[PDB]
Amino acid sequence: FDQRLLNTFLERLFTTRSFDSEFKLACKVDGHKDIQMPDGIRREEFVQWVELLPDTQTPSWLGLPNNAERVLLTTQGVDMISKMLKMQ
Amino acid sequence: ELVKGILPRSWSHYTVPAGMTVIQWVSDFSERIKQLQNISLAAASGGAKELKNIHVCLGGLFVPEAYITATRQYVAQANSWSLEELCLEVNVTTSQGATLDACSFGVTGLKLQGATCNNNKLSLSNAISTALPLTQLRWVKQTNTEKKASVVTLPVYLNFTRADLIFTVDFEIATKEDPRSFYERGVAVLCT
Repeated sequence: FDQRLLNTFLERLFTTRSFDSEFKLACKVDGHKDIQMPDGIRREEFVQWVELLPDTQTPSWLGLPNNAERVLLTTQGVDMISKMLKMQ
Repeated sequence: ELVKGILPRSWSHYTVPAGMTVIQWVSDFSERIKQLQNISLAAASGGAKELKNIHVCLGGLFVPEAYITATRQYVAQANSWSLEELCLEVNVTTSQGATLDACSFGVTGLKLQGATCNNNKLSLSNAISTALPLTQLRWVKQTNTEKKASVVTLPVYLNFTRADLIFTVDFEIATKEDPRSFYERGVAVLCT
């Protein structure tokens, strides 16, 4: 099933459609908007596009459900509480 | 070990998630033994016929994958067919509204992850887990018709670690959901 998931990403991304002006790298990241295939043809334009990526990254960027990080984030926040209390 | 709440190595026989306390294991072990008592109770009182008609918890079985092979072999013997000629059909229904036919076996404790099952049809969900009331496994002769372009093959693991693969299940997706989205969201079934 990991092989099937890897094949799904490869067939979704490596296609002639990737050279289209409306290609979607990710779909419905927050229910409404989607990540757009940059229209540039030079490396500099692609690098700029990465720099303008919003900091609001969610697991839906990866095709995962948005709640997959909820348990991980809560545990990390409690750990950050613990680390402070360990150095007081 | 017990004083440090460490599961003794002499007790760990069946497959267990690495992170399990002796307390959790004792509760899990008690549930497994209770189920084994009922299985032996039916076997002694009734014989093999009761063993076929009793619902089983795949989590409580020490080797759940062997039960699937046993049910596969049982149907093959009753119909004089080969194992490789039998494909597994899954029907999810309420325990009260369930009827077990010759090839049907009842399984309880199966939990769907990231999806809900409604009228034997899968839909993407924002809930972490969904408890399947009663899963019926049917072994029928293979028709080598491939898939209906709306069927996903969900892995069934033993526990949340997804380390041991028990078997696979074919489900029909609902509406116009993309089967690829099911693969990307990690939708699977857990035995416990």
